[PDB]
Amino acid sequence: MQIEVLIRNITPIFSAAPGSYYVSLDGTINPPQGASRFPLTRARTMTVVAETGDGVAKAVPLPIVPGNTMRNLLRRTMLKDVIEPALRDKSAQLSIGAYATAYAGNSSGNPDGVPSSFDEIVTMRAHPFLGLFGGGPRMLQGRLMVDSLYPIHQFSQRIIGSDYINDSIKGGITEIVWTRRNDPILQLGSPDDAAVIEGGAQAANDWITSLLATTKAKKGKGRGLKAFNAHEVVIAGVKWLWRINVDRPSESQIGLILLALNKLANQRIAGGHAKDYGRFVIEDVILDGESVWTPSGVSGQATEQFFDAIAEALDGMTSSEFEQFAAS
Amino acid sequence: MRYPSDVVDQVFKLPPDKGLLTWDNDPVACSHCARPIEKGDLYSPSSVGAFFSDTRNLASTSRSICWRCLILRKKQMLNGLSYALITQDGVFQISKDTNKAWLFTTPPPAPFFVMHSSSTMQHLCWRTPVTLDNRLIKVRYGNNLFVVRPEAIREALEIADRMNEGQKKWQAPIFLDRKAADSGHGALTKAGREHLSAADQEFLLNITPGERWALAYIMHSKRPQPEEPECITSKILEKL
Amino acid sequence: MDFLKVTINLGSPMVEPGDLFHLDALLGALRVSEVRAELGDGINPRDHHYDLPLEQYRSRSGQWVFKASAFHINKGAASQNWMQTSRINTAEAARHRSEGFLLLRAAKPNPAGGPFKNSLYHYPLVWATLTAYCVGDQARIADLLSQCRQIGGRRGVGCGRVAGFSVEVVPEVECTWALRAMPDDSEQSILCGEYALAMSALQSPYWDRSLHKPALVPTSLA
DNA sequence: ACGCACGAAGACCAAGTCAATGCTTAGTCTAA
Ligand SMILES: [Zn+2]
Repeated sequence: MQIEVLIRNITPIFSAAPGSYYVSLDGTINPPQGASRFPLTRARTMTVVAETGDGVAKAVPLPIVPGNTMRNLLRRTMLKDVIEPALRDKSAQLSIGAYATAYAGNSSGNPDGVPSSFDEIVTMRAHPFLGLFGGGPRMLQGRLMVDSLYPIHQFSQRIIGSDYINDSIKGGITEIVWTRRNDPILQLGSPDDAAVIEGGAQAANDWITSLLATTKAKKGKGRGLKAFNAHEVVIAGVKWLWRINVDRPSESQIGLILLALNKLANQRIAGGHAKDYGRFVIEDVILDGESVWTPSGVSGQATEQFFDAIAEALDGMTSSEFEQFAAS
Repeated sequence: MRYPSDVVDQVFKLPPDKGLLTWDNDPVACSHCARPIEKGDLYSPSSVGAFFSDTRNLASTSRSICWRCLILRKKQMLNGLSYALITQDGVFQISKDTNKAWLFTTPPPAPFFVMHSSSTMQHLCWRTPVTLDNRLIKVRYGNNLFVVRPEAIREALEIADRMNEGQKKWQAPIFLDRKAADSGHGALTKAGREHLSAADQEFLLNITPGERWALAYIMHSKRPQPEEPECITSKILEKL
Repeated sequence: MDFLKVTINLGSPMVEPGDLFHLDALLGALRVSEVRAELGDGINPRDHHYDLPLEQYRSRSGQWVFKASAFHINKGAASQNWMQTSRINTAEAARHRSEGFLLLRAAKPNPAGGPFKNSLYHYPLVWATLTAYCVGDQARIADLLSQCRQIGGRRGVGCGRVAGFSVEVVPEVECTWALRAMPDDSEQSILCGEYALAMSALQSPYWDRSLHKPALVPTSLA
């Protein structure tokens, strides 16, 4: 079962790329030693081959959101929006092993390695939630195969396809946002400001003297609060395509996926919680080539069976199933 | 040797611990080293605990650990074998870069196990496949199992030397990381991309991850001189 | 019964295989997928992964392998080291612990190890055209590869999508099926190039360490 | 009353890198 979700991000999407990369004030990535350098946290870029500038094949980087991040976002959305309220309604309680399995598929609950009988595999892989995301001490094969969030760009034509050519962006989609942290003590201006500080003026004087001495020592050869740097993000408004496939899905699993897609807009993508990065709105959801996204979320006469099945599953779901899956 | 657990009774010669159960069912493989646990052997049910984060590398779901793995799971064994090379003669330390260069350029002929940890101390005793032939060395680095070919390492070193032969400022042709964590690990540098022939670039792009990891410790501006690693089995036995 | 060349084209980068990626293993996985869709998930996978349209080579000692060479890896771009992590949201777990959803008495999470361990791992991603040589039925192999969508590994996160495939009959002189894990006592005349002795499994599954045997592994393919 | 919490501890060598994409020039008449 193929799920095609068209995602447009209202706010920039920031997936931090590993590594210590530098940038200058003018915007030159990795400036030479001559000019000043400031730390930069670039976006997650994947090397892809594309026909750039009428070339036969060019390995150009493409800013994407990692597929594992999308998988974890879907899992967290399910847990925090349908699974956890359903278990709370029954006053269910989970041990550490079951909870770790449910939230990250971590086998710490029973790292011995437990055999699974064929009947047990049949029963558990049919679970509405744990079947999609395999793991735990048993560590099955999940039925969910979610792709990365490839932007609809010129370089992603051979990964996305030509079905959504109308929304492609020709130029670059990355922008550098500069951050700064200021020492609050240096911004005091009157004894009224320093009234709340227990040391009053003396504490601020000692703080400023220590800062000056540390700065002088560092210039001659403990880190203060003051810091200036930038992080690279993907510009807002770019459309993204998310491809989700479920292998041999039951009605309950598809219903759960649809519920998560309904509640997915409330969550964020990748990082940037402080700056409200990653906010997005679902534009279209496609089920096996059939559009299902109504303005009131995923609905229609062709998905009532999935919603009914998942509602029935939520009605009878208990923590004992999670414990059995986690071998706790 | 044949199995990772074989290092105990062959180079450490440690007798089995007391109070171990005896198998009396149809033989099943060890949960760590995949060694068969036949009738009449000594084992113990798995009690790894909640801090065991290597369930993905377990050989089988037998939940049984042979006495050799029970020895190899001791803290003194895990700490001592963090940067070890276990051959027939003894256990050698490959922590230094010169030792790694010697291992990946002049490997010992006998079967050996190569150890290396990516953190303070990790379970590596029971996850390393044996190296039957020195021309195909299997190295376990943290959670990564690497394949290193000494001929590929030698060819890459020759390529780097020929590319840096003329220029006075030595510069690596390929980006490498000791931790194998950088996003540019294994990618050609600017010097390699715009100063190497097509054959050299194709060879450098078509190397195994283990070869990149090894070159990250061998290939440098001043190539370390290979030297024989010291015998370490005495220290591990004394600390046990 | 016929000599074949299998070509696979990628629409997404795949995980570069650490060891040999064998055509017979992929065909067995696809056959197991077919019998799963036809019977369900209660089947024994070991009972259907040898029903492949490939004829077998048997050595003197009875050790047998499929005549299906390991996939050749030709890279259209430099390998990219892909980074992935794993973490349980500590604030979310703390909230659940407060509300009784989680039964944890421990005061603090331990990012170094345990239930709340943060882990960092890497695997390489490559753009490649997968070419391998085998002896079997063209129609059945093409039918099996028709249902294959992803190649290599890390398929849960969508690595190695198949843009297309092609199966062609080629002369025997091009390249043999021998570029695989052959048994220890295989005849020298049928081996293409140098073969180093190592430990690997001869029949799929190839990750089962209990099935591992001393085998001749091609040096120019590992 | 076995299970879980919680600090101390023990391996300990250690480099070179950090761009990946630029590209031109006027005929159609065949529905209101
Ligand atoms: Zn064992």
